[PDB]
Amino acid sequence: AKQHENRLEDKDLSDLEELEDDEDEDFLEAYKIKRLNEIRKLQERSKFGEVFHINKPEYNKEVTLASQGKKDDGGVYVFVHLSLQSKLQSRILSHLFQSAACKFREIKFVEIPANRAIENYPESNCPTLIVYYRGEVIKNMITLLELGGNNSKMEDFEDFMVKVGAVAEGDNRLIMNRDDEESREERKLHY
Amino acid sequence: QLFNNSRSDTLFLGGEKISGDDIRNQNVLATMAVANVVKSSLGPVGLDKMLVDDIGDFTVTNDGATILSLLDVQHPAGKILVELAQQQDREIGDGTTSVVIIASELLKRANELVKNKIHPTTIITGFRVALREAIRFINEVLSTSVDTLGKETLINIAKTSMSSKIIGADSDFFSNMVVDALLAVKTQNSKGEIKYPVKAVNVLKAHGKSATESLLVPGYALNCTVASQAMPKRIAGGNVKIACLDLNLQKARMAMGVQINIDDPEQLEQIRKREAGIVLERVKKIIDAGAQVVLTTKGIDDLCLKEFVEAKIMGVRRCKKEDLRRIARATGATLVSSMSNLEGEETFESSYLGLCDEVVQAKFSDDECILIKGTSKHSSSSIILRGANDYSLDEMERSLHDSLSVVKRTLESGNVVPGGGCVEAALNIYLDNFATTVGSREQLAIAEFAAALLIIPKTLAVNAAKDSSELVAKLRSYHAASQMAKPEKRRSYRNYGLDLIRGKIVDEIHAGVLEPTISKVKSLKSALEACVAILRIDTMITVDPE
Amino acid sequence: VVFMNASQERTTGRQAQISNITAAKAVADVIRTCLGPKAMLKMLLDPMGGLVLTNDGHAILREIDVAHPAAKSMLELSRTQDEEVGDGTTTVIILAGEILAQCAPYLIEKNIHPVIIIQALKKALTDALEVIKQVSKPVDVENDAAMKKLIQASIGTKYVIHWSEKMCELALDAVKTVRKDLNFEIDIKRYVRVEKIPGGDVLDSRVLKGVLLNKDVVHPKMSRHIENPRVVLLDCPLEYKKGESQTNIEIEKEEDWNRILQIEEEQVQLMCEQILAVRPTLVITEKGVSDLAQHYLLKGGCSVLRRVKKSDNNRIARVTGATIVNRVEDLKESDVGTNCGLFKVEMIGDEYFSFLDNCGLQKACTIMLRGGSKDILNEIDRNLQDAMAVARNVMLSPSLSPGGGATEMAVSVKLAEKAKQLEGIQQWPYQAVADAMECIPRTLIQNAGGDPIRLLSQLRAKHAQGNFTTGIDGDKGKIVDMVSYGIWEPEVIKQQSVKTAIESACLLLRVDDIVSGVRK
Amino acid sequence: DIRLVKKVGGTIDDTEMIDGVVLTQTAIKSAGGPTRKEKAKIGLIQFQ
Ligand SMILES: Nc1ncnc2c1ncn2[C@@H]1O[C@H](COP(=O)(O)OP(=O)(O)O)[C@@H](O)[C@H]1O
Ligand SMILES: Nc1ncnc2c1ncn2[C@@H]1O[C@H](COP(=O)(O)OP(=O)(O)O)[C@@H](O)[C@H]1O
Ligand SMILES: [Mg+2]
Ligand SMILES: [Mg+2]
Repeated sequence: AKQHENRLEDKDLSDLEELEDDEDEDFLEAYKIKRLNEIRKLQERSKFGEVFHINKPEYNKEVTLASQGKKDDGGVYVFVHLSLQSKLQSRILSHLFQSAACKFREIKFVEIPANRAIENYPESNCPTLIVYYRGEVIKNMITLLELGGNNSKMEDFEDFMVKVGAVAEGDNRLIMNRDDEESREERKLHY
Repeated sequence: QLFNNSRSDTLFLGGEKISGDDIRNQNVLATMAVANVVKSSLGPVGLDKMLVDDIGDFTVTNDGATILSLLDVQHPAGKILVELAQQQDREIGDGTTSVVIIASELLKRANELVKNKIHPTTIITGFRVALREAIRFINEVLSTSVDTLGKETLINIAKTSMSSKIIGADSDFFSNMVVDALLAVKTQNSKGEIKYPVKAVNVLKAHGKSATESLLVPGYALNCTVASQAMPKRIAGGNVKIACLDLNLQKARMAMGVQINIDDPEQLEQIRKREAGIVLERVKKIIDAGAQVVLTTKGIDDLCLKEFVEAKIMGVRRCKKEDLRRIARATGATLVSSMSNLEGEETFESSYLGLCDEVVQAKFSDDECILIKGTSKHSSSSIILRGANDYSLDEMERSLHDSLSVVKRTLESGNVVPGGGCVEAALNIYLDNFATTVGSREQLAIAEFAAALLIIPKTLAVNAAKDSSELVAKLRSYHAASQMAKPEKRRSYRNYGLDLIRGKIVDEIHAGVLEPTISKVKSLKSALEACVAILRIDTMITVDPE
Repeated sequence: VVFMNASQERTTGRQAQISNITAAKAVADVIRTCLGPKAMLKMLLDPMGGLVLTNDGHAILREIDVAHPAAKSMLELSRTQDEEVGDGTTTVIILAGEILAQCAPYLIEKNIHPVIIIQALKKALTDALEVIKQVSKPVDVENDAAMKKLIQASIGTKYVIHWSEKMCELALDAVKTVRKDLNFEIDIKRYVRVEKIPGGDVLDSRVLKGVLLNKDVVHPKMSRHIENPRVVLLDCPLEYKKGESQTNIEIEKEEDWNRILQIEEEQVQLMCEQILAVRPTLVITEKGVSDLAQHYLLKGGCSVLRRVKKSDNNRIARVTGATIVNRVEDLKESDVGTNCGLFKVEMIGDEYFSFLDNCGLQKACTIMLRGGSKDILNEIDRNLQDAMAVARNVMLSPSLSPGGGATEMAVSVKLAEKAKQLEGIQQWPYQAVADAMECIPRTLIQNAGGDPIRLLSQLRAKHAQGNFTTGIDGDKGKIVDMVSYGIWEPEVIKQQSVKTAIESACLLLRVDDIVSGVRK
Repeated sequence: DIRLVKKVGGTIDDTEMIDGVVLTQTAIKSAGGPTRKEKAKIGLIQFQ
């Protein structure tokens, strides 16, 4: 049953063209128009793409209004970062935000100093990662010992975005699914 | 053993509590339970075993190094023997089956001394004085490495390591192979100290004719496939240049920082061209150098393959880091991580290229291997093992890998001793007279230490399915006269052991079996240090997981 | 306090060997009737659902998952025999089973050690290769009439013996095409292509020296019949290649966006103009082709075919002599293929097929097999792999031996006499090797429907007179010499059989304990 | 000032006081140019 679904489900618009000579045109082009429409929706939703270094008055808008988006429940995920330059984990998490911002343009990446965020919040507690969605806090994450701590990598951060429902599991942009071209080249030769 | 003890009676521990001689008995049965699988694998008469992973996959193994590593034991007293088998494989590389049997019997034979109200501190002291007395006796009984006009030694050393294997019958053919291999891959370091890097030779898992017709390669054999099929497979002629690169040769982006942002769209195509051109400028100068064969750690894109196919260059992708150092070391090249120099300019010099006589790609049963032979600067070697399947060759791979470690030690240290339980039986006669001299309670510790050493020649006869006491009694009779030899050679009744294929006591020097003395030294200390670790434990405290 | 998560219990002693030897006998019983010309066929139900109708030993064993680990050493022998030669796979399994079956009542009865048996098999294997060298002889390799009957030997067991006159010419022309001069025969099966076309008739076939593609031209104006085609292989896509650097162009003026799409047309225009610098007539590319690039190639008549596999491009290169070049700037007249002809696209309703034909000694071809079902196409395709597999060894070495149980009987008659001289303890297992070679002649006789007790009894007296070429016919069961009929095989098949059978017995005889539960 | 470096291997009898400062980490061996140094000047880099 899955062998028929893998022709369309496991191929993007660039990979669907492989089956142009083999499979029927009406079977293939019917799905390419569907996948082409999905690509256009992501382009319209790409309202972001760099870290929004904000300040508090604005928090009451950027962090929360955005989380409502269109309010068609067009919700928008907003990853906040209570930065603290003295901590080593904070500078690591700041690099992950800019790296993920260039890839996931639909998700908003927010950064602010932790001293300016909350009155007398413990310095030890931050680096603090908050995830808003439709005005509600989906995840109040604590320091990155859960995500490896000092040895945190880009692969661990992208895996966390899939757990909170920010990115699909089978997304082609994730490093887990984005296999290298040399990897797929060896598979075709050994097939 | 009988029943479970009371669980924390007025002690208030979350886990289990046990004490007394019950846990001391459980450690003996624990060391004997893991040692029974090692018993049948000892000596040439031992048989192999197979471990199933509950997924269909299985592997045949004789040595207890990887068997105990695969057997996941939860009792921590058995883990020390598991790590002892892995420890002995790293340093010596041979005798992993013997330390488990020796360490288990030293604890088993010492279990009788526990209930005699002999303290373990006195028992290990009697074992340790027996140890250093045994090491000096081993240092006295060792023999020189000449023995005749010719060498006549290294062929016999391989038979001891090659025994108890599937290819023990073919050891006569493989004995010349291993000695010719390690004499080719020698090196120089520390101003005159010769070294022999183990695993430097390439052990290929080939299928075909037989283990008897395994051809020894006079050079290194690289196990990798060709990139394109339209390339030349065979390259003849002398002075074939070898290029060893590691930099990234496929098309890759600019660094993280660089973001190409363009305002005048006219140069948008030009920046695309130079990114495609800057990677081909590196390939242009290699063709100017004239490297017939080039090897790369990373991939090779199709933009580079067209230049190698046109200029008849052998480009091979998907090399590994540890291999290319041996290619550059053998062929005379140097490892090139990037093309640059102290000056600001970028170029490639001909001195970085190696030299070899012939390079031929061969295929045998879906195994493409590039045969590089005739290295001018330094020789190299590789062994193409052939058998039934991959899992049978894993035993042959471990058989060859252990053979290199044994032949490594006899060249690093020329002192050797005969096999067949000779030194194990000789120490008993030496320690019995020494046990009476010391007098007090350590006599039983030294005596039972000597009785535990006899288990090595006894296990050879038990696994042979023959009468063991007659061979042990005859071996005891000859060694008993060795201490009372009455020197004036006529110092006979020494250097004898068991001959299992015929069931007689003959001279091991003429039979052609030897072993280096350093293996006996490290095995005895590592076996006794493991025995010290188990004897000194009194009570266990197992905490359940939260 | 189990002490072992992986089989704390053990099955040791002789009972483990009964399970081992009995399992080695069971794998031979399911393919005992798969030998000789009157052999039957088998069917396998894989879990994926793709059925296959097989009689070769290698296809039977590889598609059967076995839970017994000791048996799996026997399953892999046909895999080893397949990749080495590709013929004689069934004889290795039954011979290894008879060696293990004959060597069974010696540890139970005589209590002889296994390592003594290991020495006995090596001396028997040394004498087995000696007498096979004496029984073998050379023949002329260049005689095409002689090569037909040798290919017909392995074909006689399979279904296509009825078309043996066509199959010999089908395989002999193919193996000679890929053959070249330089182990003196370095040609490989990977260069030989075999395309399976359902439908047609197996009698109508021919060896076309080319590469059969399974797709249509991309544009309808292109002519499907070219007299003097010119092949040019390419790896770059005719589409616009997207840069892996990710660039953002910010457009603030107005003519920049129009100039970008004009530069896109100008790049494809300049790229197609460089293709026409050497004025080709047939272009091949392994990647996509944009519709913009199709129009500019109409003026030159450059027929393009897209999404061609990487292995097919190499096979196109060896036939036409074209060089695979990625970039379009490095096209020269030498890069353009030559000495090609008869480019024609035959219309078939299933799929479009395009032929090629010739007028750097490496060559290739494509055998177009016609049949009645996809499953029997795999049968005839595997017979082609067996048809060329028997032909390689006669070309590699000129040595050649008889078959049909005669060469195995010659080992037993010599080996029994050697045991008679052997004199000792190793002579008991040395006699088992001489008795182990009797299963093959016996198997052939049993399948044929004869009485093996009296047919083999007179065969012992016949070989005692001093002849070796006397075998057993598979149809009626005579003791006639094989010189009249012409049953001959290479020497490499029988050498690999006795070697793999002895080496497999040494692996399995030295097992005494069985354990599981590791979960690596 | 008295650092106890734990290295798995060998025996306890081989334990002895090293005259200089023993380093626990191994070399990189990415290039592998030098093998053995004599009369070397040691520097401590804190930047990257
Ligand atoms: N041919 C032989 N004759 C007598 N004893 C032997 C022979 N070969 C090996 N041994 C004995 O077997 C013991 C261990 O053999 P070893 O090669 O370490 O087995 P493994 O390879 O399984 O570890 C040695 O102490 C040696 O005395
Ligand atoms: N008509 C026949 N008469 C006598 N012997 C035959 C006949 N057909 C086949 N044989 C024998 O049976 C054997 C079958 O070989 P083949 O089918 O190619 O592989 P396998 O031996 O593995 O089945 C041949 O070696 C041949 O000697
Ligand atoms: Mg050994
Ligand atoms: Mg066959």
